[PDB]
Order: sequence, then C-alpha cells, then structure tokens
Amino acid sequence: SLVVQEFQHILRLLNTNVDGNIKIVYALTTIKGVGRRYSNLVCKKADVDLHKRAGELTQEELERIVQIMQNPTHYKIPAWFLN
Amino acid sequence: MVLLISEIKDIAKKQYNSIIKLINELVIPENVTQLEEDETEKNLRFLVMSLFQIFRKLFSRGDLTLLEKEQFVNWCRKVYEAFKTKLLAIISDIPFETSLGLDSLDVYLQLAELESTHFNKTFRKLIIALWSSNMGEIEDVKSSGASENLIIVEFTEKYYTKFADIQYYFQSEFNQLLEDPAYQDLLLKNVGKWLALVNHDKHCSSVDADLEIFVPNPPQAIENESKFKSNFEKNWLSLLNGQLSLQQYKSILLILHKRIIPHFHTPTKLMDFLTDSYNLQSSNKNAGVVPILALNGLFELMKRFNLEYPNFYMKLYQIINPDLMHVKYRARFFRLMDVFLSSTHLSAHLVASFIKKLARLTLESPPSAIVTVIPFIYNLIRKHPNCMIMLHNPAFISNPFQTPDQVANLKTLKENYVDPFDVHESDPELTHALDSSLWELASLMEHYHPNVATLAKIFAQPFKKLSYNMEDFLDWNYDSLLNAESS
Amino acid sequence: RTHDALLDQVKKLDLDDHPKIVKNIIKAYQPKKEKLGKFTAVLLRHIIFLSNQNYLKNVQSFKRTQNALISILKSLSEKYNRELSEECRDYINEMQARYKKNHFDALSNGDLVFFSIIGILFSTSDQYHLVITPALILMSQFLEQIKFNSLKRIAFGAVLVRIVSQYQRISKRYIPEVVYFFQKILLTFIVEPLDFENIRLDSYELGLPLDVDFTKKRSTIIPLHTLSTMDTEAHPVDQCVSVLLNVMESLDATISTVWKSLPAFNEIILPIQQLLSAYTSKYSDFEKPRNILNKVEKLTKFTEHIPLALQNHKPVS
Amino acid sequence: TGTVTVILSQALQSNDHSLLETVLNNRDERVIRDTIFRLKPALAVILLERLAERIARQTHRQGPLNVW
Amino acid sequence: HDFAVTSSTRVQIFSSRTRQVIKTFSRFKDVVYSASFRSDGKLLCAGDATG
Amino acid sequence: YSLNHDQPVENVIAVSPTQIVSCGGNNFKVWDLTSNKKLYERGNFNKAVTCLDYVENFDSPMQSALIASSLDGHVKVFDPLDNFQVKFGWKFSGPVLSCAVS
Repeated sequence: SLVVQEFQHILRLLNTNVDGNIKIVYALTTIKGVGRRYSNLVCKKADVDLHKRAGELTQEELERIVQIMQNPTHYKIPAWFLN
Repeated sequence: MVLLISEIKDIAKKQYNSIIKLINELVIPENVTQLEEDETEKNLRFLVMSLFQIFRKLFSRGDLTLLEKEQFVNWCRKVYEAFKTKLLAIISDIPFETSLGLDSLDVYLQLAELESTHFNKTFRKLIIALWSSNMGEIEDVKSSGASENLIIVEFTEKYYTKFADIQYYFQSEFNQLLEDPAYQDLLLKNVGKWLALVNHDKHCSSVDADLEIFVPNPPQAIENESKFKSNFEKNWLSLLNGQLSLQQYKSILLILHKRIIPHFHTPTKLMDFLTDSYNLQSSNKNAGVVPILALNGLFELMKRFNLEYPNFYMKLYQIINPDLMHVKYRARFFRLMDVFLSSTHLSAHLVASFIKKLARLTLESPPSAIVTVIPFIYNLIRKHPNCMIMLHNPAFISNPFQTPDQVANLKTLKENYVDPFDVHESDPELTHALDSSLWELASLMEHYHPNVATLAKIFAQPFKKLSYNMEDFLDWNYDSLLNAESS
Repeated sequence: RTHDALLDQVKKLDLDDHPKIVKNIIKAYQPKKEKLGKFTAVLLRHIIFLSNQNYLKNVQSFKRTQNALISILKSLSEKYNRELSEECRDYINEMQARYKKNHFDALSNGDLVFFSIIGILFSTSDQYHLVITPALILMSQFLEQIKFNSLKRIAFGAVLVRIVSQYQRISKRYIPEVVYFFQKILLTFIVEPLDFENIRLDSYELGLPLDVDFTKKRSTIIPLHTLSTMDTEAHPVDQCVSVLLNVMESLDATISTVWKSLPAFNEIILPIQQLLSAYTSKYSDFEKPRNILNKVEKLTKFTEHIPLALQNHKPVS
Repeated sequence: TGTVTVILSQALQSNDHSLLETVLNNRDERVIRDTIFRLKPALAVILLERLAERIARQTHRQGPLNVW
Repeated sequence: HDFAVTSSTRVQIFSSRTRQVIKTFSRFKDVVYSASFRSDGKLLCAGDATG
Repeated sequence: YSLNHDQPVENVIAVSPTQIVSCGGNNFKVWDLTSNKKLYERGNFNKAVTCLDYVENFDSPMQSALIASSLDGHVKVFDPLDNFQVKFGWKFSGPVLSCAVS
C-alpha cells in the first residue's frame, strides 16, 4: 500500500545556510548581500509562487533563482536597482 | 610484391580491362585470405594490406570514372567483386587479423559511401558478413562484456556510433533480416554481437546529443521516432525470445534498466519479461542474483505506468540476502531500497523486520557493505522513530530512585525475558522484530575499523540531524578505502 | 647493501644459512643512516624472498637462522621506523598491484610472513596506524576476496586467521569477515547443504567423510606453511582433518579472547552453532565441537541478553 | 516467452476498459496461444464475455479478435 | 456549495458553482494530515504533522 | 467488540445505521454491527483502496451510492441496495489518493 511523493530543512545556498521553513522572499533576504525588494524582484523574475516555503521549490527552480541572481544585469534588472 | 606490382600497374593504367584484371587479382585475394587462415603470409599480411589499399584506390578511381551496357556492367561488377572480396575477407576471418580486418572494413565503408553517392543491399550483405564472422575470444565473454570481437566492436565504436541515418537503416534492415528465416537463426546464434553493438549509449533516440551524417544525401531517416522504437522493440523482443544465456542475460537487463526504455514503445511486454525475470528463482547460484536488476526494471516500470506486483515487501524481505552484499550491484539495489522504503504507509513491523535483517547482515557483511548499510539504518530510524524502543526499551533501563518492589520486578522481568524474533518467517508484518534489540549494532560499535566504528558511535549518540547523504556514503570499496586511508 | 639484487647475490655467494651472520657483520660495520636504511630495505625484501624460495632445512638449521634474522630486524626496527614504514607502504602498493593483476596468482607465503612479522613487531594494539591498519584491511581483503576452492587457499586463510587472532588478542576487535570465513570453510567442508545457501561457497569437490580417527597422534596444527601449502594438492583425509582442527582451534581462540566480550556473540555464533550441531549429529564423536558448544551454552546462560540503552544520554544544562 | 498473461489477469480482476483495449490491440498468434495457455480458466471465461461485449459494441473490432 | 482539501502545508477550500480556490489556510509549519468540517458547517479541524 | 480485517484497514465508514464498511488492503468488507459479521465483501480492486465515501437520498436514479478509489485513478461506484454490486467507474491516470462527492 505504498505511495510516493515529491522536503528540505535548513539548507545551503550561495554558501549561506537559510531555512526551508520560512517564506522564500525573506529566505533570500537572509542570504547576505540582498534585501527585501531585491529578493522580491528576484522571485518575480524567477517566476515562482511567493507563498511557498523554501522547503518547497525543487532544485531546478532553485538553480534558476541562483543563475538569475548571479547574472542580474542579464535578466533586465536596471542599474539603479543594482547595488 | 606481385600485389604491389599489380597496384602500380593499375595506378599507371584497355584501362578498363587492366582494372578488371586487378579486380580479379583482388578477388583472388579472397583465396589468398583463405591461405592466410592457415598463415597470414607468415603472420604479417602486409602484402594483403597493400593489395587491399590498392583495391580501395582502384574502387575510388572506378567510381570517379566509370557498349555502355557492357562497360557499366563490367564497372559495377568489378566494384561489386571488390566489395564482395572485402565482405568475404571480413566474414571468413576466423583468424584474428587486425590490419586485414581494418582494411576490409574501411574498403567496405568507402565502397558504401561510393554506392550511396553512385549506385541497402550492400549494407545487409555487410552485416551478414560481420555476423557470420566468429572468434574464440569473441563468443560469450563470461567474465564481463557481451562479445569481445574485433571487427564488429571496431565497426561499432568508429562506424555505428557516428551516423544516425545508418542507425535507422541499420534497425530497419535488422527487422528485414529477422523476417529472413535463416539470418534470423544467424542472429539467434550471434545474440551477443548485437549486445556489444548496442551497449554504446549513443543511439538515435538519445536526443541528448546529435550524430553526424555519413551519406551526403540521407533518404528520410528522420521519418518517425516511434517507427525507430518499433524497429527497436521488434529486434529486442526477437532477441529476448531467442537463445539466452546468463551473462548476456545480465547484460540485457542492465541495458534494459538504463538505456533501452528511452528507445522503447511496449512496456507491457517489457513488464511480462521483467516479472518473469524477477520471479526467476532457481537453485543456480549465478542466476539467483538477476532479481536485483529485474526489480529495478519492474519498479521503474511501475513508476512510469501504474502496474503492480502482489506481496511486494514480502518479496523484498525474501530478496534481501548476503548474496546481495557479495554481488557488486548492491549500490543501485540500495538506491532502489531507499525509493522503496521512502513510502509513508509502511509500519513498525515492516521497518523492524527490515532493520533486523540488515542488523544480522551487518553482523556478517563486508566493510564496504557495512558503510553502505549504516546510512540506510540511520535514515530509516530517522524517518520512523516509532521504533526507538528497540534501540532502548524504557522498561529495561534502571534508576536508583525507584522502590525495591520495582527493583525485584525488573530482576524477574530480566530473567523471564526471551528474544522472540523469527528469521524464517517470511511475512515482515508477522516477524516480531519490535521486541528484539540490536546486540548486532552493539557489535558494530565493537567493530575493528576506525571509520566504521565512528559511524557506529554516530549510531550510539542521539540522532540530531536527518540529512546523511546516502549517495555520498553509498559507493565505497576496499580499493577506494585504501586510496582514502593512504590519502 | 646498495642494491637489493646486489646484496642478495652477496648473501647467496656466501651461504643462506650463514647469510644472517654475514649481513649481521656488514650491518655491524655500517653501524660502527642511509646505509642502514638500505640495509633494512634489502633485509626485509631478502627474508621475504627466502620465505618464497626455500624451507627444506629443518628447525635446527633454518628456523634458528630465520629467528636470528628476526632478531636483527628487531634491532634495526628499534633503531629505525620511518624508512621501515615507507617501504612497508611501498610493499602495500606492490602487493595490491600484484593482486589486481592476478587475484590469486600473484600472492606469497612471503606476504603472509610479512604480515606476521609486522604483527609481532609493531604496536598492534594501536587503533590507527600508518602500517598496521593498511595491513589490517589488506589481510581482510586477502582473506575475503580469494575464491576459496582449494586447501592451499584454506590454509592461507587459516594463517591469516592466526595472525588476526594475535591482532585481536592484543587489540580485541571483531571481524565479520572472519565470521564469514569460518562459515564458508565449514560449508565447503560439509558440502559433500539444505540448511545453508546464503553463505555462497565456490567449490563442490572437497568435503569431509566418516573415516577419521581424530586422535592426538593424528595430525595437529603443525603449520609448515611453506611446505604444507605447497604439497596440499595431494589430499588425504588427515591433512583435511588437521586443517579443520586448525581453523577450529583458531576459532575457539578468537572466541576465548574477544568474542566473549563481543555483545552479539549469540547471533554471531548461530550459523556456526547450526553448523556444529550438524557436525555432531553427523559424526557423534567430536569432543572439541562438544567443548565449544558447552562454552557457548555457558555464554548464553551468562550473558545479559537484554534490550540495550543506546539512546540514553544526560539532559543538557 | 513474450506473453501478456499477468496484464490480462490484472484487467480481468479489475475490468479496466482502457487497459483491456490496449491489451487487445495486439494480434500475434503465438502470444495469444501462450496467454490463454498461461491464464486462469474462470478468468478466461470472463475474458470471453468481455470479448463478446467488445465485438457486439464494435463489430469492426472483431477482425483480430476473431481468433482470440 | 464548498469543500476543503488538504495539500502541502496548506488547506484549500473550494466552491462548487465556480470551482475556484476560495479560502487558503497556510498558518501551518509542516504538511497537514486531515481536514474535516463540523455538522454546523462552520468549524473545520486540521490535523497537522506536529501532534 | 471487534471484527477482523486481516490486511491493514485504512478506512471505516458507517454506511447505514446497521452496516459499516472496512475499506483496506485490496478488497473491502462490508459488515453489519447487529449481526456482528461481514454481510458481504468485494475484492474487485486493482491496488490498495485509498478512499471510500457514501451518499444517500439524493436526486439520482440510484438512491444510495458508495464510491471507492484505489490508487490508480480508479474510482468505482457501488450501491448497498444491490449488495454492493459494481455500477460505475472512472479512471484517472495518476494514482488517486482521495475522492469525495457532494
């Protein structure tokens, strides 16, 4: 009577250990270097649901967030929004 | 020698007649190869190689150049005679002649290109020759591999792994040649030849990469991927119905699990083959290990399409054995075991049965298998901490701050204790493994190796985390441990 | 002294029974660093070479000069450890390359005596070592990965079991591979079956029939491995019962040193228990199996056999 | 051999009509013979009943289903 | 006109005439286990995975 | 008192004031409490049955309907009026976990 499904705890990302049990926007805020509106815009460009926890967001969406946030000019983020 | 003289004569050159004479010489080179079967010109065949290069250059010149009925017939017949000489040289080469083999294959390839740009029949004759070829070190390599040939394995690794159009016409002509009743039996004899021809992971239905094109004009080899998979499935069903052995059986099961299923169309016939392969249980100590990759195929099929296997975890209880520890597929079988036991409907009886079986296994199991089995036990107790009572009962531990009545009761309880676990009971729900503790894990604490002992101390210390990286602590071996300990 | 082959040729041009004294004189001269290090190198490799070549001389003319060489090795090892450990590591490398090229056809009684002299010489009680633990897992892989199909391999396993019995009488650890070796050798001895298919033995030709007297003048351990493992292809029932009682005595010795302290000796010994009860029901006169069952019955009556206290720690402040 | 036996018995134990269609799509007579060799008797009886209702519903389907 | 469904750390109440996500309960920590209304149609109870 | 469902029962539904259904394992057993015994049982399901519900006295030709979903997309409708006889079935591809009826 088995069943299979598609969770991660405290987890590492860009050498920052953020939890999977909070909201994803503020998880990217506690990633050091970027803040509230930057994390919000990064989630909006990564095209994820902003209400999921970080225990959700499978690794392909995760690396999408990584590549977008580490290639920020290459994803239409303006310079005045850049640091 | 005479071959080089004829070469120079044909190169300098009634030019058609001279070329015909040279072709007659290159066709008598088949008789020369027959003599070479006894001795390849004192075991060298350099003259044969020179004559082959000559015949290749002559065929090139003939294709570039050539009563038009008679002339064209003579030209085509000379080209076909050279090709037939090359094919017969590749076919009757029971003698392991690398240079002559390479020459025959290269001449065949060049003539095939010339025919595709000038003249499928040549291809099927080529495959008939390559499959009528046979060698002693080629037939049924039993230690590993499928067929340690020369000519078909080199033909595969520098001719078949390059051209998707040849791959399509390859499988379609194999369908035709299996409907051919005698060459069907030729394939049934050379079952391993296709196996060593197919394990190279770079076929047409693998869209991960692209293959180059041999002929300057492909005759619609991109017509249908499902047609390609139909050729695949027909060839594979015929070969799995015909003339199977044990090593070839394990090889086709490996290629079935990893490489075949992107190229396939009929997983129900695969399910029937796979359930026969998984229910294959005999007194053969070499054939009793097939259910590992058989269950691998069965479970990935069950994931792709909702099929069943009754008394599944009962069969897993039956299949967990020390022979799994002794065979070298326990890494992927433990990947399979993890995705089996990651279900959220299993119970305390099931996890207790499996953990006690693995506890007797780590009592008697080699240290590479020990470092495989520690992470699974750790993550299993972590996923179901409903069985921490077997790691420590709360009733059997003592404390000074309790009455002598309960002291004496604890003493009499420890006297009337009996270990109630049953090994021979095959029902994992019925094995009373909840009361049996792990003295075998206490022995794993009293192991001999330092790293294994420290993993046992990780068992003894309280479970603080849950991410143990089974894949990182999954593949280890004696030689790998030697390298790590030296480093 | 400058080269292995050179100093070996020197010792052979001398005399192998007096090569010990010759090398001792040379070493005394050299001692009266790099010279004695190369001497240690050639002396290790030369005594291993001698153990590979010849043992025709008896205890009164070969074991005495071998023990004198061993005493010279004791002196140079009390003086030197870095070069000895280095060439020990190179010996690990060369014997592992020999194994991976030929699984069975590139081993030596010289490697066995190398393991035994390492076990006698080093501080074997150490938990981690640059020499012992690599040699420990080499002895493990050596006793485990060999396709046990013949009595010379059985005797190889027996002398490895003796060496690790010394290892775990001075260190007191546990080997699941020596458990597996014991079960495999017992099953290949009584294959001649229905009760053990999980052991996965290799050979269906050797067994143990009912024509042994098992007296004391019947052959004891008496391990002349450099001769017995070379003539054991001639197979009487007395050589088989001697190697059987040899592995049984090393089994009982390993029990009496470490497995009484092993907490799961019960479940360690259950397959061996069914094997020995089959032995007694098959032969009905085996006194050393009877004593072993009596000792293990005492151990079952003596042990706690209680569920453990593994997840019991003190509350954090 | 290349049979479809357990899929036939599974469909007949749980009468899935899509699975019955996909398992009656085949026409290889050796596989037909080997199935109804290695099938259960009463399961083959209800298989004959399902064959009858499928032929009656789609008489055009009865072509390859005539030897079953 | 409505029904509740359990999902990943979430309880979702749908309507019937529109078949749309009407209410979202997301105050949980880990994934919920049960959702059950009362007979009065006002309170739902949500069994979670923290006890 | 208890009544034995040998395989793990995963659902229990008081279908009537006198009858109950044990939905668990491959089959499901419909018992009666007053007679303290299984009135019927149906084992027509492929996988382990994962959900079961009941609806009664509503606008339909069939008065009482019993739905049971069994981990295949396979949900099946019986009726206790016909001794829990097979009446209908839907099949969704993914293995169903929960079904419900208005």
